[PDB]
Amino acid sequence: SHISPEHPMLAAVVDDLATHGWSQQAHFLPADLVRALAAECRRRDAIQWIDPGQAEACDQYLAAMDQLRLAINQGLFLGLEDFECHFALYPPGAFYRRHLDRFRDDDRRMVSAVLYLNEGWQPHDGGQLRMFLADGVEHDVEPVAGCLVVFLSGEVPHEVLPAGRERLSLTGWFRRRGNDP
Ligand SMILES: O=C(O)CNC(=O)C(=O)O
Ligand SMILES: [Mn+2]
Repeated sequence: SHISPEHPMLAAVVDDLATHGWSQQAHFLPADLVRALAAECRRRDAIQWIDPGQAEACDQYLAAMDQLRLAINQGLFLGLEDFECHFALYPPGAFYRRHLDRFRDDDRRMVSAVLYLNEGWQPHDGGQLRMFLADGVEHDVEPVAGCLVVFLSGEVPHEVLPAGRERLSLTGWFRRRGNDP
């Protein structure tokens, strides 16, 4: 597909990355597309990297993230060559311990981006992404449908607290070429 879904202005995501190292955007994509992505997530659960030509919903997600790639390059000069992503479905009780996405070891992943897909999430459900920001500040993100979180991979440690219900997301990374051919 060649359709490009509606999304809020990317300039704000880029300014946030520059100023704070991270950005969060509610309703990043229209609700019908987010639901279609939730559906594809469940379909795949029943690593499958996502590429154009696999499903309509995914094609539209990639088109938007490609726009975000070009916007990031423009504003922050990162030389990002591509975006890789895949679905993730955490069973109730699953958690992800504190970690950094990019090690100090040349890792090509420069910027992380997670799109959440869960309708009707409540705080009793847990499952927040917890981000460890500068100055010892912590920030929880509830994995609410349509919510996009973007951050610098080498900079923001983060974890996922266990949820009481299936937790759906689309997780990815913008990458540089890197020094190894
Ligand atoms: O799903 C989330 O919110 C967090 N995901 C990750 O930290 C990851 O896949 O590396
Ligand atoms: Mn991570």
